Amino acid sequence: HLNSTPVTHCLSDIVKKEDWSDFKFAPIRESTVSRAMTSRYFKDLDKFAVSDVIIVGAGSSGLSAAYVIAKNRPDLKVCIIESSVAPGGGSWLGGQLFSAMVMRKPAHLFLQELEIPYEDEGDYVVVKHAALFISTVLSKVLQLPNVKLFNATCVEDLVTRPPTVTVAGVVTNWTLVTQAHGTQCSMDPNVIELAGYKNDGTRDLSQKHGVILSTTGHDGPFGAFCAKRIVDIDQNQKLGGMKGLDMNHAEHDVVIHSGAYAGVDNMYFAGMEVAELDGLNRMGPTFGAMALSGVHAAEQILKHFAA
Amino acid sequence: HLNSTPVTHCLSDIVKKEDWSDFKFAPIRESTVSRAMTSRYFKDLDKFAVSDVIIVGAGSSGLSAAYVIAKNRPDLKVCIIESSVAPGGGSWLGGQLFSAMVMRKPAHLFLQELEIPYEDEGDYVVVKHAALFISTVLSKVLQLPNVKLFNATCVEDLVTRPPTEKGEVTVAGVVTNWTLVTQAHGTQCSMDPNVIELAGYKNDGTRDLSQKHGVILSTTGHDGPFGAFCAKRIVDIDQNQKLGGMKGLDMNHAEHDVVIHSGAYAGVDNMYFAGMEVAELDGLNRMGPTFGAMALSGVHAAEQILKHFAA
Amino acid sequence: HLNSTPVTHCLSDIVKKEDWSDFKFAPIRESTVSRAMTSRYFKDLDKFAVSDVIIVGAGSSGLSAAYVIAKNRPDLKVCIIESSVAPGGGSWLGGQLFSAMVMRKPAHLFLQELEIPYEDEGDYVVVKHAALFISTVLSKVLQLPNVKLFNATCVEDLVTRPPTEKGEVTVAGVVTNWTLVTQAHGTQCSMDPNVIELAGYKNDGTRDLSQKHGVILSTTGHDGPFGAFCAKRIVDIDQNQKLGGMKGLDMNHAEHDVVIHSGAYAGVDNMYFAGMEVAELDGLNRMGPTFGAMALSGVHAAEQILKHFAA
Amino acid sequence: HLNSTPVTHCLSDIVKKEDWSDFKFAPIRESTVSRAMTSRYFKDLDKFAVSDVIIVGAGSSGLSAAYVIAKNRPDLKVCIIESSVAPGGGSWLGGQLFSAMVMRKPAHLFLQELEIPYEDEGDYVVVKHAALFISTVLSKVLQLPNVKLFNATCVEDLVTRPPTVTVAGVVTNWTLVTQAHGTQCSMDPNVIELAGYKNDGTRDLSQKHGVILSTTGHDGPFGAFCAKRIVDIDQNQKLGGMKGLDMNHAEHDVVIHSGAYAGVDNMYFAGMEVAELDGLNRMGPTFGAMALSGVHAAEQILKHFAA
Repeated sequence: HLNSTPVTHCLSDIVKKEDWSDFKFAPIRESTVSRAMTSRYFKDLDKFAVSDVIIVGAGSSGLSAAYVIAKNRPDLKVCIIESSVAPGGGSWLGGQLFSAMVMRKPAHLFLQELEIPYEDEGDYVVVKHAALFISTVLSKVLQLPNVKLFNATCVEDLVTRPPTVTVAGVVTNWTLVTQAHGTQCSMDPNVIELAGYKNDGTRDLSQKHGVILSTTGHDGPFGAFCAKRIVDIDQNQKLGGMKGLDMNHAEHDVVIHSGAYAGVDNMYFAGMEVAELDGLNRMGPTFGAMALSGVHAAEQILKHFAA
Repeated sequence: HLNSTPVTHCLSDIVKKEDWSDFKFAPIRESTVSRAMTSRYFKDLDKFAVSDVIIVGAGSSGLSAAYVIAKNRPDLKVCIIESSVAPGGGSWLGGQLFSAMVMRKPAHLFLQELEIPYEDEGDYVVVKHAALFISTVLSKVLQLPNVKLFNATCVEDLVTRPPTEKGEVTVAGVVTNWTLVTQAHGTQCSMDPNVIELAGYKNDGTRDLSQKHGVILSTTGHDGPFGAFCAKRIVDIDQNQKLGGMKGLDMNHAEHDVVIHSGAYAGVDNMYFAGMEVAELDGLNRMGPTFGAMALSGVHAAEQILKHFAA
Repeated sequence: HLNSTPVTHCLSDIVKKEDWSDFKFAPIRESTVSRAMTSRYFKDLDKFAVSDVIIVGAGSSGLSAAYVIAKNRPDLKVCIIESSVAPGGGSWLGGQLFSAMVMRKPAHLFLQELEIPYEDEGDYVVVKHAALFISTVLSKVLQLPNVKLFNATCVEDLVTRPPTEKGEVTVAGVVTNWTLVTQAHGTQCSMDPNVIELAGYKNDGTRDLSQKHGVILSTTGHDGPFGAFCAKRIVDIDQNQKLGGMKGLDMNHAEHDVVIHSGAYAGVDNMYFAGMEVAELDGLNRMGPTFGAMALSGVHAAEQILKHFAA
Repeated sequence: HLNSTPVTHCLSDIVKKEDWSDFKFAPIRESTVSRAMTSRYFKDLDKFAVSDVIIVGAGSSGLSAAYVIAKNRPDLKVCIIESSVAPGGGSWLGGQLFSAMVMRKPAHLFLQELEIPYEDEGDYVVVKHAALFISTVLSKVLQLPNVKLFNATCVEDLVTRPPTVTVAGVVTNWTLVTQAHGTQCSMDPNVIELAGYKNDGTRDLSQKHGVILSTTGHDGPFGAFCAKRIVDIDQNQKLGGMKGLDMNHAEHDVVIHSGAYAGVDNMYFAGMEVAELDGLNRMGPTFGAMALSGVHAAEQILKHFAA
């Protein structure tokens, strides 16, 4: 008998009729709803048109890095650009459409920080659904005051300045526009700029320069975007190409190699995009390196802004 | 001067080299990882092959109902089947790809329960990103001990028993497959489905009156590749029942009617509906980019389901 | 000897080097450009969230009506919603990809008003390219102070209120999205729509009798990915109203009947139609590659709308 | 009360019944309409089968150049070939499906010439809809006596003569034919020839040679067509490839580099096609360089024909 406790919910003391006939919403006008949404979105577009940190790709590595950066420095404008409608990338499932998420120690310390429960198996731990990890990190990241998630939005190119570096921003559009198609062309893009420039477009050496962190995963549909674009622009930079699966070497190397990119200033990488760029092994259905590679890139970025 | 505070993270005291050269994972072999995942998934398939509550569609209405049911009764096996890889349905955005989520009072009381922050505007409140609502409910629902999310899995039919107790259609489970299989035009066919059964039957397949019968709650919305799935399937089988068909947009009438009409379906026993699927079934107005009725319609269906299991 | 005249252009007196090496733009930063565009677009979305006239479809009939309405009443908020990136509909060509545009008299009087040149052939006149007609009307309409063109945006439903004043369907606005979203099979769903409201309602959503009610004019043609949109949606909601269905081609009867039948729709209040959508709704003949009825049907609808707003 | 002025339109004094029952068209026969259209189209195909200026692509740069050329020299046969049904290219919208069109000074002088209204913001001006710019230029260009717009028509190749140059015309088809597909093949093309040749196909050195201006935008679906084709034919000519976004450098360089192409005689370029050919930066949602690069190419072409 547990079936004898009371049925309780948020309206239990206000809705008294069995048929809910005494339920009512406060009244509304359709234009009030429209203006409430549009006003807030334009405020976001105005505020983040110059950003301190631009993160490309809201998968496990990008969101892990966003958490660490924003928690440490709540004053910094952190702009997260995600091409899909749903954020989270490949972290809604384990392998072969199965659920469980394996993370090798010491990645369990990140789970403890986020208060995510797990089963301890000795050298590794298991979160009972990959979806529990990614939804928890999302809930926490999005609550922060200067974080913005621009979902359904795709990076199409980089904003640059002349040689020796730099990146100076990203070129953006609705994903469905970029993926179009048969429709009348053109449909021009928008731009988001990094902190550090004057109104005449030149560098202000007195101001701390913004950074880009690319975490778009390995090569594919929208995959390894910033790695390929840097390699395309620069003749002496070549794409390593992701190698075969080897869990010991892949997870180690992805964590170690994450962070600042050597050939371009103010440019950072984490997650499987690093494996494409640097020619590292893949790891398949294990997730500790994705979280911890985000942690490593976040440390390097935070040190840049500390001065 | 926030820039003077320490750079700290979960590995700050164990990783001491600037270049992270002293970082190390514990060792592993590939088969250990495979077996860790497969063993747990087939334990889920075994355990939930008979379920107490089957929820079809993990959108705002379905997940809101899952929260209320599971929190109230942690003993019941609650099986959530979602066709997409990412759960959440239409709740990752507001309208026209914009972000803010408007909820009319008294839906703010549900946000207070979930500890979701909002801006109070008088007769309504605003959550700063729709994604904050849906990820918060997901995080809380999935932590519960007898809840399972079968994502990338679709419902393609109902399991039934013969007419009346009372009504034409009598529900006893759902017919399932990987979503990509159901959508697979047109490789070698067939690829047969699997089945998940409701509580209440003997090993010979007949009703066991000493057990409380399980229930289905369908929350598949009004549209998409599927959408209004269980509404259309009941209407198809039962020749004396037709789809009302969703009408034009009218927020005052839509939100009221969707909340009130949610719950038990008359004509089929042990069958419940919430969210925009109710508007398709009962011929109600739509509401567009406002979300209070989705959450509160899930709450109403959950109340009726919880009362079924109380006695 | 035209080849002896001077080569002159807008920069002839300021750019003096043969190689243009002394040419210079004023300096700029990328965020200045972004903010200049976004600030203006959200001002449009705020201002037109309540509109006096909503015109659905920017083809020859819709733009002709827009011209007459806005020129007569420059105070009214006229909101033009067009699904394609380029406005103009079927008026960029004549028939079979050929160019010339034939207009039967007295449609030449509309061309005279717009100062569009033509060849007089007696009972009809010819504009040398259909593209000259449509680009001229566009240039003039868009200059007007309270006209807004929302291109790349589609209407996917009607905003309604409950039956009779009098008739089954009562219009109060339109439901909108980016065209590419509405057509998006089959990414994560939902992606919710937005709404644009007609003048005449209080903040509690009820009719305000002290204000003139806004109107919708649908001019979406007979075909295409959408097409005859509002005709089909009214017919779908109202079970006692059916589509006439467009008949065979007959120029004498089609052009006459389309002009006369344009204007207020009986059965729905504050709802108007023009162009080939009228032929679908009322079961009229088609006319093919002749354009006088498209322009003049817009003029007739505009007269009826202007009379509504006069008192 | 503005609602008290009269309701007036072009038929107000001729249509007297409230129900429009006294409205009538002059009568017609279906074959009269058909013959009116076909006769005029064949006259165009006959007249422009030899042309003085062939402009490929009716976007902002191509139409701006057409305006300047035709206004200065109304005697020259200017043949505009556009693959889409609607001309205008990417100039129906600003960026990210938004409307406003930003043009940096001194591009405002071109707007003044065309009588297009704008908001002055100091170093730049704003046209309230990109659609107002492009429809105004279209209306004015099309009224000119020796200009022809062949829309729904695609350039598939160049007509050439043997090495040292030249281009001698273009190879054309309906766009839907070129894009086909599964249908029976072949469907052969047509040709449009440049002024300057004799009836035996050889150069007439006494006559002024026609020119091609290619303005097909940057690489894509139908993008950068003539740039790629020249590079394909010539082994020692390579495609620069468009670089990252940088508004200061892109707009300057696109204007300066527009005009005559160095490796081929009687060949000219403007707009974003120049950025692909010469490896220049892109500029995104700003439009001054498109108009003014058209102006520069027009100056060079007009000087060729002045003799």
